[PDB]
Amino acid sequence: DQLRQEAEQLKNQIRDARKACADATLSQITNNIDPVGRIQMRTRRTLRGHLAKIYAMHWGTDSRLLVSASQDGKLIIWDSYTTNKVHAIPLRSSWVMTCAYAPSGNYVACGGLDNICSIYNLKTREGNVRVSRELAGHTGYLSCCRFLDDNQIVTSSGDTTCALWDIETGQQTTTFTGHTGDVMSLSLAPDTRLFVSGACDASAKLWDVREGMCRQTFTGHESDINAICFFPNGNAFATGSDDATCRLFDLRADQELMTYSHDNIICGITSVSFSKSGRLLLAGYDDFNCNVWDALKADRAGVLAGHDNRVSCLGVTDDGMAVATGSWDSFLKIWN
Amino acid sequence: VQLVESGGGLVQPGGSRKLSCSASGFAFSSFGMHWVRQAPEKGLEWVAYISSGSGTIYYADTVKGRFTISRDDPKNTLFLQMTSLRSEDTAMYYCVRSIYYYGSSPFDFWGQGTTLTVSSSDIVMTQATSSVPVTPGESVSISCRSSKSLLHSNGNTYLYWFLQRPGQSPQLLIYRMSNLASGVPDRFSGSGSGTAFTLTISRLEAEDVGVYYCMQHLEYPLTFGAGTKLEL
Amino acid sequence: IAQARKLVEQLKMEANIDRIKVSKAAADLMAYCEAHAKEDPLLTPVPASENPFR
Amino acid sequence: LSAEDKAAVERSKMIDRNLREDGEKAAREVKLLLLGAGESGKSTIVKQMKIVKTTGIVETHFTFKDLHFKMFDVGGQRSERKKWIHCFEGVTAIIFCVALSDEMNRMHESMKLFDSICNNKWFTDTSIILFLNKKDLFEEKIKKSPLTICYPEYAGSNTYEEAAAYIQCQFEDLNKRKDTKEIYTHFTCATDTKNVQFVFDAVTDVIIKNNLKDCGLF
Amino acid sequence: YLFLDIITYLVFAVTFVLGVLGNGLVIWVAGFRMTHTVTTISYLNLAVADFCFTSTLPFFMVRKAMGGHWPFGWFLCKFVFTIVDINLFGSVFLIALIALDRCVCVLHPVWTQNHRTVSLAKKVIIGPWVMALLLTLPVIIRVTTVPGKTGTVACTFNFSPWTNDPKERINVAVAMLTVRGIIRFIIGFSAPMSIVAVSYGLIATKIHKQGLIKSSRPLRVLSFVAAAFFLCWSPYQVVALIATVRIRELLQGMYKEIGIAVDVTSALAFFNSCLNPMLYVFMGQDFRERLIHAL
Ligand SMILES: CC(C)CCC[C@@H](C)[C@H]1CC[C@H]2[C@@H]3CC=C4C[C@@H](O)CC[C@]4(C)[C@H]3CC[C@]12C
Ligand SMILES: CC(C)CCC[C@@H](C)[C@H]1CC[C@H]2[C@@H]3CC=C4C[C@@H](O)CC[C@]4(C)[C@H]3CC[C@]12C
Repeated sequence: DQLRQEAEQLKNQIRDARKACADATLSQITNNIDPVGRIQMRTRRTLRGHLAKIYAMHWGTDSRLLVSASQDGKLIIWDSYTTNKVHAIPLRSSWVMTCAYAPSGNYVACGGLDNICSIYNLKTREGNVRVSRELAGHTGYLSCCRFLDDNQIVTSSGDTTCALWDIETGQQTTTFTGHTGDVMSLSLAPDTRLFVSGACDASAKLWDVREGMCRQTFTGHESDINAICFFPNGNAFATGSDDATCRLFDLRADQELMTYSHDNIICGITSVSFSKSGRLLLAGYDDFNCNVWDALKADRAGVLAGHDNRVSCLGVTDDGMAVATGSWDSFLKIWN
Repeated sequence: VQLVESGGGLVQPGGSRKLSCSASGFAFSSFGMHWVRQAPEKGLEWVAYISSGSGTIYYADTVKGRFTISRDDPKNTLFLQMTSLRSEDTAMYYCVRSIYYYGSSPFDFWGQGTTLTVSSSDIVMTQATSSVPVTPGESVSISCRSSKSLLHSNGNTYLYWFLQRPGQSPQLLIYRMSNLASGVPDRFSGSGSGTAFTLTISRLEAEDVGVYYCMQHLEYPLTFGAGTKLEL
Repeated sequence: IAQARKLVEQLKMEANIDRIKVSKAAADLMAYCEAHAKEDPLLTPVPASENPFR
Repeated sequence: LSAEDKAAVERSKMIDRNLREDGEKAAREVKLLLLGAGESGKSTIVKQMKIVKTTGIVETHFTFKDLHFKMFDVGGQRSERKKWIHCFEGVTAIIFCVALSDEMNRMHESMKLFDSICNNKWFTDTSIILFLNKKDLFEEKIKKSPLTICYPEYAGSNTYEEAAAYIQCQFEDLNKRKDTKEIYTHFTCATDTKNVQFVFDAVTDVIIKNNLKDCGLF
Repeated sequence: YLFLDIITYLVFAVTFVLGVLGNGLVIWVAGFRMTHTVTTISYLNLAVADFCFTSTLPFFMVRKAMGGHWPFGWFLCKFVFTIVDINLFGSVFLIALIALDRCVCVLHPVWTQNHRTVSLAKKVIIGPWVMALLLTLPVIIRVTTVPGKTGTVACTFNFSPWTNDPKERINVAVAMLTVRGIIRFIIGFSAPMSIVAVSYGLIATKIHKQGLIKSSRPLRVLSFVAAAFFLCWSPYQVVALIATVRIRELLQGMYKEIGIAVDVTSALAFFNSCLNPMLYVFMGQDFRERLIHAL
């Protein structure tokens, strides 16, 4: 087909332009900066109330409350200062794979292997926790869901498309298509304007929330992309693959910046998060550990090893105080 | 939400009487329950506490050993049994609910009260002013004082501002000195520190006329004290 | 069939993106990291007086 | 100390009690995961048990001889199995359905799927129950057509019993760890008591083996 | 006869050291660095009992050393004897309970799926301890120190402290000590031995009837456990019964052979508390890898 050859020529032109726009890599610029050595963190608290594997976790906006999702059909809200249980919500479908906490603190969303995203309201006048909405319309499993303004929620599924829903009416306001494989994770921008998503076909796409069209795409990996997160500046992001490699992509340069890998590590990443200053990059691995990389030099700076199974979820507070990790051993851990 | 109670009336000295408080419209089995009485022409005073799950019960030093509180979850009814009534126990009673977790708001709904006529170390808090003459459209302030400091090591004080407009039950205005309760106009505000507290109102209408009470929740027993009165 | 035109249009709309040099991105990232260094409670540990955990 | 936090601690303790009770109530049910090929009698097997929204996973709940069975049918997913298959790491048993009525080389792709699911890195120590269900018309198929089309190396008679045994051993030879797993085989039909009793016996056997492995004696 | 002294001293020393280290490792592993299940609860309780008993050993070691003198105080006399007796009874009953647990968990797989919760485990585990305390009450009551009218003191039973007349003293002493002896060969030996034997025989019969053998490991482990328990606790009970037969003569002091046999068999019996953790907890592979990973 002539269109296939035209597409190949256009891709070659894009690659040539990307190469031409390049310069000396980030290593040359950051060679002379001071490093940070032995970033040692010790477990402060230990939240033990779950009875099965733990698949998701999200920090509250006040940096004190958090929510965790288990496979026994439980969504638990923890107070991170006294290790107390504020709420324990039982779920209709035990096969969950994600959770989110509203930026105002009123709603919590959970989804999973039943093609439905449930939304629960916390502050009612009867004292209990009621289910507020049940968004349905996806064909594959829900992989990750995030809140925007307590009325709009963006979800990602395992059917190559990710949707944007208006909660009050209950229907897909917008749909985003363009991946070939499953979509595994997404992270909203700090200003909630754009958002990136990683797919199970070794590509990451940047979408504009309004007007609903794919803006950019990046391809540097060799296997599935299993986690993704925005740099706090909002002008870069970090992708964690399934072949023991992390990468830092730039929106404006539209190509790769640096890669984080080691010969000793051969497992697959499961979560990625940053620090308030954008200097430390955490990474939850599959070999029971949790590495802490110096994002400006690629040299490893610390190890968090306290878990008896693979670490599945990882998060950092808004003010930058603590770090929460959660694994398949049914224990969360707060590090500081 | 409804917390309607019954059982009062005319009794004799040395008798006994049972009060019942039927709750409908909320998850009754997750709320701690208080009783609060009020004598004619006087202020509010705490009576009794039963927690959620009946694992903790508190009484007042003036009625300990004479009153007994209990709850029934499947029937959703709060019972209070009274023995050896004396002439001092003539008053009108309120059934109150409260739920404690992080960021909650206790004392958020009071009942309607029932009358009871019988024929014939603790923290003390003072509202020196008894009445204030006001006209609508202006701004007013009310002050409350306590013997010891209410600030705790956690960092949150325990002060509650209630309003009682005439002919009705009290209503929660402010909890923990700075948090506005749900369904409350933004005009009301609270501030203060240590042992001095101030509740301010920016504008006054015909709905903001009544008595104002301050309470502390730092330790049991709970002490209200007399209340400032506003009128036009 | 009909996917080729969509793919070609998407690639064409991606073609006209204006880009900056990599050194600019590196300098911007370094500047951002330097600017907010002090307010990071994980790079430089804070004394146990202000630490909410123990 | 604590002033108003004691009520919060009481709330937390009651919550912990409720979670422990719910967990110990929910950890008494035998988990079975159902797998098969296209129209391979999965619906018939599901219906034969004693016994819109949520299109993905269909959970069936039944009870036989004081044992509470819970079966997950996940055939209506249509996505990569390698991304969500580890959720079922703790299932007690795996039921597999195969239609013996072989027409376009369905046996080869069924064998491929069985090889992929039997040797997975997650499903070690998990026994596999196997049903060969479409046996009513298998004799008609073999008398009207020979089995050498599916297996050119086949060098046996065209009788029902020998062909059935050959297919059964062909499927059972895909196992790699003959010492860890234990494949059970069954030829099911319009009969019901046989199916439920076979599932019950296999579940009892694997339960006994798991108890022995737990108590150190294994 | 001189050889027996070295034998008993060496047995006491090795039992002390090996038992205390083994039980410490078992309590540390099964108490904190492992989640709690029914088997872990049972192993934890057995480890606690054996640890206390094997820790209370050096007082025996020094009481035999002096010659019969009891240099320590009356309070230590009472406390040590109470602790030792209650811990021995608890250990024996816990072994019997573990054997019964395994037998039920293998013979009835349907029942243990529905009614084998940690709540039931914690509800039933207080039986052995209560029984041990109720059976060791006489040691709390009537055991005391007494001068021997020569310059030595004995931590022993004073059944008749009111009088000092030899006739009724001997009568009540032999009566109470014979009823004690009869409780020990009916409660501390016969029931746990019979339960262990019956349970493991039923397990072996079921295994060889249904055919679950991928190896000989279950039979080897069962044989090891049963044989170790029997060889540890048989001779002491036999010689104690023999002594109780001729106890009235023994108080007059002519059966010195029984006097030394009782203590040597007592040391051989006390060796079981040393043997228990290796046979019960570390025989499982998972615990071995857990301990290796922990240290
Ligand atoms: C030496 C003799 C006299 C006294 C022995 C006391 C010690 C060794 C015994 C007595 C009570 C035992 C504790 C009883 C209860 C538990 C709670 C459990 O979750 C961990 C083990 C633990 C903590 C035990 C540890 C060992 C223990 C503390
Ligand atoms: C030493 C003699 C005199 C008394 C022995 C008392 C102690 C050692 C015994 C009696 C009650 C036992 C406890 C009973 C219940 C449980 C709860 C379980 O989750 C952990 C083990 C644990 C905590 C046991 C530990 C050991 C224990 C505390």
